[PDB]
Amino acid sequence: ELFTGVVPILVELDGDVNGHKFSVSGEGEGDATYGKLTLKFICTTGKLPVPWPTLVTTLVQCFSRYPDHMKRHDFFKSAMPEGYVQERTIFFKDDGNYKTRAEVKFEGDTLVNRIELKGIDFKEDGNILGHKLEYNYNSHNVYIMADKQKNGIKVNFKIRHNIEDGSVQLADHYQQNTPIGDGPVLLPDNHYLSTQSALSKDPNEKRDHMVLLEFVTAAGIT
Amino acid sequence: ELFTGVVPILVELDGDVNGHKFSVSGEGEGDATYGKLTLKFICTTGKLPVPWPTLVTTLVQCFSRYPDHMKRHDFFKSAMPEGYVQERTIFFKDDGNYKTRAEVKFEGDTLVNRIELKGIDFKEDGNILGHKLEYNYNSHNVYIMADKQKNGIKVNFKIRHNIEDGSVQLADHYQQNTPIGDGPVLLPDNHYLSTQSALSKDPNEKRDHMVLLEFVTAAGIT
Repeated sequence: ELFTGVVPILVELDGDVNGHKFSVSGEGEGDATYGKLTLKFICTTGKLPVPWPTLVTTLVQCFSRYPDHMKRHDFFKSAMPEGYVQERTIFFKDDGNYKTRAEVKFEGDTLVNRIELKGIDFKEDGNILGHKLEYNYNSHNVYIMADKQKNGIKVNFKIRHNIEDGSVQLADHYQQNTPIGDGPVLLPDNHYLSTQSALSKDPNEKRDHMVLLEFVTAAGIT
Repeated sequence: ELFTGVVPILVELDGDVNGHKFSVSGEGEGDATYGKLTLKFICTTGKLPVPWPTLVTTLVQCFSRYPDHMKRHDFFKSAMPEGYVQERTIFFKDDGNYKTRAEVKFEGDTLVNRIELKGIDFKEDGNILGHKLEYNYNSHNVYIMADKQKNGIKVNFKIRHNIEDGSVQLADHYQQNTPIGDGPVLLPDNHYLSTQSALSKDPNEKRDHMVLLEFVTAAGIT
């Protein structure tokens, strides 16, 4: 019943990529019934030092639509409201890597995603710091498996970012989610989330920002 | 001033792929100010014989957001309200092809897209008739150039459809748009539309349908 209607979402990120510090604030709404998300982010420290598309996966999988027959595999919602911790190591092929740690939980009636990100070893002339990424996103499947020892799940997937010249920059994701609370949680059978994302800009917004629409549905179990 | 706010959209398609006839009805709204589209389609003849993603490009580029400095290259809107004719030959790599003809124009206050589609040479066991396509969409650039002789434009692009096994089915698009009215129109310099699309399902809808969200912005001119 926490995810029954539209839920307000607040996101906050503090990062450092190669010595450059920035912060991002975001606000939106989620509807797990449709598996839809609408979020708007603003770089609150000026201009974002890395391309916006690279932060999409870091900037709330509890909003996925789990079909009724897959209800018992919803680790994300089952960990609420105490929330869970999401950690990732994102490896950019032939470039650097982001290490992130986030706590996602309810604070009042709002679902909050608080993140700290550290990126290192990025090439000054690569696609990321060189800003050679198109402002768009492709569709990917997010694989999930239970990590029983940790009372959580382990997730893995690969994102393909389109580069301006027509090629593609791969970003390998290694994710780990563990609950914040001390009680039992729902450990899933292997399945994946079919995720799709669309980026745009609010034509009236003067600040550096990204408008994100995302649809996510679980699949893989019959 | 036709595209000043949210405009209602009505789409209608009659098709035949390899001898199988079907019809699709769709309704939605467009906002050229944001370059956003929300459409909902229903197969009115039962189950769609081909995968929904293959019909996305066929099922209204006048809704693209043209930045102010690119205003004079908007062939699409400049052809309204008399509308224009859009014709395509879509070649599915190692498979068959769709040939489509559509008239897009205003009928009252609604923007109508009426299409006839014919597909042939499809392989019974290929990705299309075999339905091996994931229900999702990637981001692509739609290239545009003027066809002065025809008082229209010529468009070309390639769509990459994700196949369930992890590979990709390419679909080559060759497009031609000519005005329906007899007056002057705006012929653009070469530019492209950055197009992004997201597909979902209305969990309450019993009929075979596709919910489509699409964002389009013109770029390529400085």
